[PDB]
Amino acid sequence: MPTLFDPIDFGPIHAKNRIVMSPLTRGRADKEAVPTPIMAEYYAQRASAGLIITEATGISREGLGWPFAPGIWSDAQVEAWKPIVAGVHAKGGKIVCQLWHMGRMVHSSVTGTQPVSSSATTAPGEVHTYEGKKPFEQARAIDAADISRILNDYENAARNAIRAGFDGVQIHAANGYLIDEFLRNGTNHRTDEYGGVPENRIRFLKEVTERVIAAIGADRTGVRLSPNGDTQGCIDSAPETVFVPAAKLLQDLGVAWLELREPGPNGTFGKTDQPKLSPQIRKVFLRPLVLNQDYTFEAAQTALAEGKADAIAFG
Ligand SMILES: [Hg+2]
Repeated sequence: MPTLFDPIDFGPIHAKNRIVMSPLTRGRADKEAVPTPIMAEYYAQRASAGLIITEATGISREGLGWPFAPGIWSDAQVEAWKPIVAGVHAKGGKIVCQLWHMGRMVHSSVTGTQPVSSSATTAPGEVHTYEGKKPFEQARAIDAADISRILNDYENAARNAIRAGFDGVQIHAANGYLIDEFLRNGTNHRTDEYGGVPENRIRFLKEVTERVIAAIGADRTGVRLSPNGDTQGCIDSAPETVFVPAAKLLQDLGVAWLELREPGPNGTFGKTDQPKLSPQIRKVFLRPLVLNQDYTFEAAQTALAEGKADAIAFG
């Protein structure tokens, strides 16, 4: 029965309503990925929304390949977010920081290093750089040390989020970035614990999630997933083999909520779940499920009313 105007809770986060502002990568931060004063206003305007998820924010330079994106590994960065975050709260808002490791979707001319991924692969297309576009470089496959470091940067990133004042964190595990790369058999060829069976493709996610929930609480922790990707075109043959278990695990670990990004209804009047994911995921994940599609309001108001999701994302 709920509507977009009804309250909802994300763990301890008492969201005023069921709208989620989840911005695309504005890209207006400085070259050291420190937020800037414009960003205060950009975020403060969106305070009316039940909850705000930030633009995806780097946990590490290695993982941040997008020019002028912000991050949150540094003390400087934390200090910059602070006023931005407090701006939002002043206006009675809620806001949660989105944790990005781009994986293989970066260029070493920006990260200063070779792209890292679950396995040594090369993404298709070109990549943006402060010098304009370029051929993707092959990646190198993460090893145990790397993993331990990456895991470090995620935990630090979350902790730093809470230091700046975020009401929580969302682990970005979606859109063919680093965690996604591990989950997909096509991007993951490892023969260690982290590869092979579905249960192993899942391990990397588990381990990231575990650190984070250990660090600030499963009740302040969300994950974003995107089985058919972030874009018109793709359709995962059998998303129940990995993604459902993924979700089941997230339930069990205590995770507060789950955004599920899915390239948006194809007509105007075209269907909401087309790919009928939510019912599969609802089967195993019982807390709030956010659907993020590129959505007209009427469309949103629908899904929510049709039971498909508990709140809806826009940007
Ligand atoms: Hg994205």
